[PDB]
Amino acid sequence: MDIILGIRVQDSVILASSKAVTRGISVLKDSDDKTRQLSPHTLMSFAGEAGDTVQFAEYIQANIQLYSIREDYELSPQAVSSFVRQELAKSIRSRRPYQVNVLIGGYDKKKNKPELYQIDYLGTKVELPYGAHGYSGFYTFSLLDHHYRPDMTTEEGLDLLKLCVQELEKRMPMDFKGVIVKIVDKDGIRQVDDFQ
Amino acid sequence: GTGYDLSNSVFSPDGRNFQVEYAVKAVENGTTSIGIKCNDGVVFAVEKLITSKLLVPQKNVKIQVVDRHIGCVYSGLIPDGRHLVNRGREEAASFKKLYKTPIPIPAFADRLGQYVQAHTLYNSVRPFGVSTIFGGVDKNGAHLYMLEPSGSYWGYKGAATGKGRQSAKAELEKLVDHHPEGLSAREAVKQAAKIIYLAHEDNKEKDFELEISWCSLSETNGLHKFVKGDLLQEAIDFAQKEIN
Amino acid sequence: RNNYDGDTVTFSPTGRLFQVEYALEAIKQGSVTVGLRSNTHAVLVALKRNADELSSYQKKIIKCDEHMGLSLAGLAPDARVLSNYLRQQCNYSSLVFNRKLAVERAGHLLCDKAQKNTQSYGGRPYGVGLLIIGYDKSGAHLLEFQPSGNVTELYGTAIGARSQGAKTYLERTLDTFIKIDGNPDELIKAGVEAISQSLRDESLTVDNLSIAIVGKDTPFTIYDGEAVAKYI
Amino acid sequence: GSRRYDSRTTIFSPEGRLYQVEYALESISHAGTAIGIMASDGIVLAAERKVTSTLLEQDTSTEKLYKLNDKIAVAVAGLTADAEILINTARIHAQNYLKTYNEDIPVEILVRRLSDIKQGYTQHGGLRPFGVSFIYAGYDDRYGYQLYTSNPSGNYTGWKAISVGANTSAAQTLLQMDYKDDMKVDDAIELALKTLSKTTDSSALTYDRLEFATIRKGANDGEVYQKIFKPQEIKDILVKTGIT
Amino acid sequence: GYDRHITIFSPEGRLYQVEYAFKATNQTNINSLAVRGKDCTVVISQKKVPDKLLDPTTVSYIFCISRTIGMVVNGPIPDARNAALRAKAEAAEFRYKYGYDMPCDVLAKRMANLSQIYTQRAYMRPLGVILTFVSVDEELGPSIYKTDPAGYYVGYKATATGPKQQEITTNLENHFKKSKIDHINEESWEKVVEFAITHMIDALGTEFSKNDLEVGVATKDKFFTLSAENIEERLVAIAEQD
Amino acid sequence: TDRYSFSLTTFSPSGKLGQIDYALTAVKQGVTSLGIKATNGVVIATEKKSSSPLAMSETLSKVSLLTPDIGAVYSGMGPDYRVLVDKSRKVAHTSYKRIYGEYPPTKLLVSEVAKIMQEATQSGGVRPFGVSLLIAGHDEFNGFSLYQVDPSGSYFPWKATAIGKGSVAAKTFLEKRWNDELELEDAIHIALLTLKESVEGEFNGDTIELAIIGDENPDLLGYTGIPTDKGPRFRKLTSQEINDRLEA
Amino acid sequence: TTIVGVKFNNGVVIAADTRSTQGPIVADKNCAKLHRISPKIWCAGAGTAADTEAVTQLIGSNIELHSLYTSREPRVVSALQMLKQHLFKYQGHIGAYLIVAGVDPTGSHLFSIHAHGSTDVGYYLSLGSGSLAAMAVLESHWKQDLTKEEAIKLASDAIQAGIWNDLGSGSNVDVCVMEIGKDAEYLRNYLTPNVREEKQKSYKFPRGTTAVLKESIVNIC
Amino acid sequence: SDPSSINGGIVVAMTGKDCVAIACDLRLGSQSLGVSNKFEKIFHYGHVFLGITGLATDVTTLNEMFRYKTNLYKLKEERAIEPETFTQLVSSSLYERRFGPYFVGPVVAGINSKSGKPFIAGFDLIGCIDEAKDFIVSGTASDQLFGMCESLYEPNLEPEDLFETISQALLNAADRDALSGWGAVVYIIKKDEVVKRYLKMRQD
Amino acid sequence: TSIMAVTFKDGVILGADSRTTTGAYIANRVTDKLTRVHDKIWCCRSGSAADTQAIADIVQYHLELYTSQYGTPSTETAASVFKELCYENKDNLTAGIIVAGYDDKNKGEVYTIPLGGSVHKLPYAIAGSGSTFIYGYCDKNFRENMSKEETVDFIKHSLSQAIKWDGSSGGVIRMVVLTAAGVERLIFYPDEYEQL
Ligand SMILES: [Mg+2]
Ligand SMILES: [Mg+2]
Ligand SMILES: [Mg+2]
Ligand SMILES: [Mg+2]
Ligand SMILES: [Mg+2]
Ligand SMILES: [Mg+2]
Ligand SMILES: [Mg+2]
Ligand SMILES: [Mg+2]
Ligand SMILES: [Mg+2]
Ligand SMILES: [Mg+2]
Ligand SMILES: [Mg+2]
Ligand SMILES: [Mg+2]
Ligand SMILES: [Mg+2]
Repeated sequence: MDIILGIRVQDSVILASSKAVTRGISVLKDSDDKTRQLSPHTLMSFAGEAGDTVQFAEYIQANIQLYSIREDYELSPQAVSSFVRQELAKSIRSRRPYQVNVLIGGYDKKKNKPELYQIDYLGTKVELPYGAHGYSGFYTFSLLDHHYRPDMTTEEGLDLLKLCVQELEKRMPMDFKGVIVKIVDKDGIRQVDDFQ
Repeated sequence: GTGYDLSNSVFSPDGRNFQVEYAVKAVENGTTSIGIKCNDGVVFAVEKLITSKLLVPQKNVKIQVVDRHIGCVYSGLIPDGRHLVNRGREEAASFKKLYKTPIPIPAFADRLGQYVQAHTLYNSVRPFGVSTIFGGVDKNGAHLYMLEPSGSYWGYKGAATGKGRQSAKAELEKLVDHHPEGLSAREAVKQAAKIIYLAHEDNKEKDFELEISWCSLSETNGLHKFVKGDLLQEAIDFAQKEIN
Repeated sequence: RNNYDGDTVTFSPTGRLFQVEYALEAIKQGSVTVGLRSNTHAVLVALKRNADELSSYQKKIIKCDEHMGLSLAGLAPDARVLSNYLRQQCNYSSLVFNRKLAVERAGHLLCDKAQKNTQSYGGRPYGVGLLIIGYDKSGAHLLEFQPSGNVTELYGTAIGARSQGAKTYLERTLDTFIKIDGNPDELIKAGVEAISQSLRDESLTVDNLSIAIVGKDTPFTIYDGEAVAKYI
Repeated sequence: GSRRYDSRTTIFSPEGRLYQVEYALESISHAGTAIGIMASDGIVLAAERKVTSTLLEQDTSTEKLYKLNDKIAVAVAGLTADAEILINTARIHAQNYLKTYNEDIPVEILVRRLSDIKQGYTQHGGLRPFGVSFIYAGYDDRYGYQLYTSNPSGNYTGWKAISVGANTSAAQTLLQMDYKDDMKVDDAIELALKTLSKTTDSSALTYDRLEFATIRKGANDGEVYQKIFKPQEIKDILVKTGIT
Repeated sequence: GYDRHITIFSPEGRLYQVEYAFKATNQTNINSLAVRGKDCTVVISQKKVPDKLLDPTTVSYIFCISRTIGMVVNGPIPDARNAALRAKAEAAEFRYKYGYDMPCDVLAKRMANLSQIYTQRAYMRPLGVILTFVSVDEELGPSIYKTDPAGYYVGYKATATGPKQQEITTNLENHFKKSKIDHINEESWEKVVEFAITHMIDALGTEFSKNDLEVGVATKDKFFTLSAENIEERLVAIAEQD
Repeated sequence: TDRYSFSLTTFSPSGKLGQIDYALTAVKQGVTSLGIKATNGVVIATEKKSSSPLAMSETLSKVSLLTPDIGAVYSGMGPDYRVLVDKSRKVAHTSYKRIYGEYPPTKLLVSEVAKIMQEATQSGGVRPFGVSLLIAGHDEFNGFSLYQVDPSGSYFPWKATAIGKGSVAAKTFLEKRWNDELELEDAIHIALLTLKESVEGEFNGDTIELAIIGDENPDLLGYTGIPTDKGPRFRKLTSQEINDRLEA
Repeated sequence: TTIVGVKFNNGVVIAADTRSTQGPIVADKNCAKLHRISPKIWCAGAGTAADTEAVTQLIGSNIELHSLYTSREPRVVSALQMLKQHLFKYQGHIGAYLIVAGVDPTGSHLFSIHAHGSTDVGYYLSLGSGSLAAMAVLESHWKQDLTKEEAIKLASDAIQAGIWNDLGSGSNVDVCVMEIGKDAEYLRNYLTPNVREEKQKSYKFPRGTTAVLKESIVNIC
Repeated sequence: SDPSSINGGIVVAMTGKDCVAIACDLRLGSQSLGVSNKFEKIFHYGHVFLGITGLATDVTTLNEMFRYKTNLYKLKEERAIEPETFTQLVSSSLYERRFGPYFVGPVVAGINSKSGKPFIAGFDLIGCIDEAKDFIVSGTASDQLFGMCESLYEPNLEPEDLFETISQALLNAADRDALSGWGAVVYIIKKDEVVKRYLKMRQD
Repeated sequence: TSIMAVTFKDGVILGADSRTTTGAYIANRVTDKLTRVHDKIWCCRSGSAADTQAIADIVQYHLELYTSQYGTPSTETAASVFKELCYENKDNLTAGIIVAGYDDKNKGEVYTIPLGGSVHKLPYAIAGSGSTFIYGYCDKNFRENMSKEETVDFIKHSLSQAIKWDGSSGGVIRMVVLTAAGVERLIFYPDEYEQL
């Protein structure tokens, strides 16, 4: 699989997501964004089988956009994640299941907390301080378990992450061509200008 | 209230279904047609009016066969009659496909019966504009039936319907009384020709072609066949001399 | 007067189906067409009707297979449905059974098709009449279809406005034309004559006359324009 | 066919009104009055039963007040049976929202769907509208206490106080005169009853002819409580308003 | 008023189409009656053959529904046959599904529920008929059950249907007031037929040849109709008591 | 071909729904039935109206068991009742027993019936039912209850009431007599009086049908061995049991 | 599982063990396998235990309804026909194997039904993993014209064969007796040969033995 | 490959005197990989408690679903559902999916508010009522639970003694299962009240 | 199983063994494989029990209905109906059926419908696993127009051999005799037929 990480610090949620897309023998691209913004303060990253990942995300996106317009209001990150889980849970008993895993990072304006949700292709959802999909957890959870504090600043979060990506570059057979990083905070969503 | 006669499944207050009654008028208004049971078969005959000399003689055949052993003939709205036979043919095929044996005539009567009665049940459909005379030879011998737009049907010794029906009915009543012992198939054919010629005299104004068929155990082998050539001629002769 | 003409599922107290009778009235208002046959050929001849002096002449003859076709008088779209339905039956007979479809059977199929619309709520009946000609395994044939469902086999006939003329002529011409065997052109000239006892205030041009013929060693084919100057 | 019997329930009059809706509203005007009043710290729902015998069982009766949800209730005016259909589909809409989003359903969202349902009966399928008007009282945390109304046309609107059913012109006027925004809930309770005293066509207003309910975030904890008053509680409140 | 044309309520709370369907039942001008023996059930029906061209053997308002159930119909034949077929189908399907022969009273109940539906739904018309079912039920003994176009049904000690129904009924009411029991006290069905014909001749004031009647008989485990000859036997027996 | 996909019950300009009104008229014309609620039971009762004395009136149940603890009776068109009983028994299984493994409580089963009735008041191509039902039952968390269901679909609970012909008279008569300390035997006594006014023919156990929702009847269970299943609370009275009481 | 059915001269009796197992584990030591289809028609199941419950509930219900419609006591042969037609429809995917016995107005009856929808009639029958032990006993002792008390003794012995010799069964013996005259008699734990001995020790803990991080009171209200 | 063994987890319930107890581990796994220690598998609907082991997506879904149905139930019966009835509900709801089922092992516990009886029950994945007064177990260490329970349990434990027992039964079983542990929670249920405790355990 | 039907002068006789096996276990040693579908039309069942019972139950239904409407059906009609079920459902049935009956027009008739649903009318027919062992014996001993007692013997001896050799056949021998006279059931026990 590709790399899908996320971490919830004190005032925001950081999503790190691999840039490579490879089709068998060649690496087709080294600059791919594995996220969609679902609403101004809600970000979804994703990974899994080709086509399915994007189709699914863009469908979730349009649904949340529809909701926002209709109610002139932005759903809580908790609600978005329950909606997404339910969609994935329908997929599994469907004729052709969506094979997609996602992380949802949001800033909840009403409670002024950041929230991270991990949901796999079966509809298994869980709220966590840090998470990952596929093998990404295997390399990085050791380090997060050790270093994570709930009161970390965004800067600390980004350091702790830098360390995680280094561990992945070192021990992981695949060249995932770096990561794109985004931050979701009370003022919305922005992308870290460079992960050098 | 009034207008009990505008809709088809409706009972008037005297208990009646006026649209079926009106369909009978469409029948009374058709040409004459008849059935005669002989004592191993049956004979059908029908007056074909000749509108014009431009009709091709021989060639507008009004008697229809069902399966191999059943003849139908009908007076009234001709396309309705044809529609009814198409149904009859599906029914006989289904019955035979499942039960192997060609459909027994009573069984087949009730098939038409139920389908016709069915068109008096609903206002979204219109009753059949024909009386149908039919029959053939089953494993219990010969049977002749007649079937009205209401889905009433019974067995007959003879039967008639259309404009000529009263002169024909009177004439058939003769035969019954003046042949209590039964009538042979070949004699029943000639009588049928006579009876059509007699019933034609309601509207001599028009010229007509005669058509006859028979299903007889000995003569056609329990299969339904049209009468033609010499035998047809011989029965038209018998009809000419019986007029003078 | 006449609550009984509101649809096709209603019989009148005399026993009539008014909606059907009103459909037959569309035919009489249509432009005239004539059909006739010998033992070797069958011929349609048709008078086409234009709207303006600026307009086309609506075609009245439609080919249905190599051995069969028809002319229409009345609601044109309706002929288009029926002729198409027929093309399919001619086709189905060829593909499945490798058999040219007999004219008698096409007759019966059209009858059964029209009859459907006259027993069911919601269906109007067809508003067109048709003359069909064909050459099949028993030689030349001509049929007249009415939207009541009645089809009748004839040596000749006509339908549409003033057709009573062409029909009376055919009744008298009968024994002349019935024997125009192995002669396509004579039989056409005898059809064109017929169709003339039917024109009021206009005569046949190159633009308004169409003709079709079929028979032994001659597939159903249609002449118009220059092709018809020959006989006008 | 059967289009003769079809009184077309979905058409416009030449003025552009929908016959059947107008007529259902007429129907509703003869139903028991119902009232909703919203305070800054709660909501009151009050309604008048259709004159009820002395033998009727008033404890288990629930003709006009219904729980949709732990946080939303309705007062009905019109056909009870029609309403219970609607109530029930709404209870389910709430559950579906709750199950999809793990969040209780916002009041408007519910009201809108239920009104969208009534609207459909008004535009397709030839059935008769639902002869019901609804007052909805609810709490959510996007707009706190809320009060809405809907009728057979599918239209809905929000209110600080409102009535449906009998004598609403009269009752609307009287609230308009006495409502103030700072209003506390026990003020609203009192106002609700004054209004029905004046409004009722029956010469007295007694406990056995009322249904009554409140929605309080009161008292200590931020949670919301729904109370449907029993006969004895309503009698007490009537003494305490010296309306008895 | 279209409340006259379809099965909806008049302002009096009435279904005129149902009323008019009852009226149609009498169109044949046939009377019928049924009675119960010790272990049989008999039905009797007039048989009229106005036309000389009809095959008489085909003219019947009595049906063998199943091995055990007989039905006689008061009303026009097309509707009779439609109801016959239906009941045949139902009785056979019941057996297949539940493993035993469909009982008279249950079949009556079912056929009545079908009628009830035509009274409630608009595109269906009621049938113009009255069905009288008879059997010897294995649980209930000889039984008679009657159904009409209202959707109504009840069991009977004995019963009669048709134009002259009233005459026949009062005649029978009287007989049982005397006899004090609900059945003909007779072992043999041949004499319960005799009773039935007799008590009918007296009520209609009219005499019968062998071609004027139809008879049906339900014994335990068979329902059958009689031929002109087994009837003739009965008419001779009656005549031996002048 | 069901063309009739439109309502046959519509609003008149005055706000009436004629067909529901007319159904109520059919009910009013029907034979009197009634029900009354005691503390340890409920009784429902009506008059058998033998159409011939040749008919066997035992074969006409006007009073029907719906579940072991719930019974019904009606005024109006009996056929409409017969098929509502079939329908109600079935819905008690499909929409309750098959799910929760216990029979529905009285009020819920009444909703279901009411609902069926409403549907015939609004759906395409049908008329409403021409009956009113009184339904009586017992369930563990609500105890004894008595409901009336009308053609409109509306229902309401009662301490006692009556429907059909003599109902205004009888409702008056029941108001005099009903108290909240009535024991079941006493309510039966009253039911019999209240019926007796409304009837001038023979009045006894053969012309009267009557059932109770009472104590559980283990003698009517059919099996023994499960101490947790006690009999049905519902029971029709015998021709005898009735006459017995026509002494008091 | 061991279940059997034995006719006697005035009726019929069925019996069953009380063990139910998931693989080699015993999930329930006292499971009741005797199911009622209607008061005088009972049923015992083997196979998938969710399928035998489901299908006895369902047919029980259709029977009750059909009984109410017909105003007749329900017949065994109806339970039989309804069961078999449903099992057949599902081609054996409903893993229900049953012995159904009862009394109706036509007399007393005993049938078995296999998952695919075949049925047997007999005077004595067994099914389940314990089937062959039980049948050995029935084949050894059954005689015609058993009295009731002999039939119970016999059916009880047959199940014991299964309990002892089969690992699929059992613990106790349940019995239902359906006699033509009477109410059906259901004897839960008619026989209980298998009581656990007192343990060598009590394992009640001293309180406070367990480590804890949090207490909350929980909201029912 | 086995859906009942991907996420892991256990639930056990037993009865005491006028009380019942019910408990679960807290581990959400994904095979070898521990994912969460805050996956409670015990839910409640009024005073009825439902433990669910098995595939976690389905645990979640079923809970969402029984919350939905017990909501509609309360709204119509105007009273909270009792355990005997809920059990039937669970059972019928699972058997609706007979040929495509939810991969779970439910357990019901509660006290009937009318009768006062302690009640517990369990089921297979297609919904056969495994009904037992003493105790019920479910999950990836159901074997080890059966063992602890059969030894430890004795009937009629007072609430504070029942707690000690069920706690021990759970912990020592989870410790012999790779795929359970990571914390644990125990509900003790009496007629009028309920106390919920988190247990200290090993984290490996 | 072993089953046969044989036409003789006065009508026709059907016989069968009475054993039902599931592998080597004899599930039922007193099976009735002679099954009535009309008064005087019966069949012999072989193949799957579920399939043949279910089919027979349907045929009986169809002929009950035939009878209600058209009177008594021909033995040929009954074979048509079996055939139609067997041919049209060949992909999920394992049923090998012999049909036999008597009427006055035709005396005894025997039709056999093997797997696949072909139908075959014959003077006699044999089937079931046990039949293979007696093709020789039967072809050698059947003659047309035997008496009843001759025919009961021909059957008794044919099936005693089929039983002797086939493990999936055994128990009692049942017969059903079909003639103008009515319907006679017969039974023969081991101590009789083993000894032949
Ligand atoms: Mg789902
Ligand atoms: Mg799966
Ligand atoms: Mg004119
Ligand atoms: Mg709706
Ligand atoms: Mg939703
Ligand atoms: Mg009993
Ligand atoms: Mg159990
Ligand atoms: Mg759901
Ligand atoms: Mg409710
Ligand atoms: Mg399924
Ligand atoms: Mg085979
Ligand atoms: Mg099949
Ligand atoms: Mg075999």
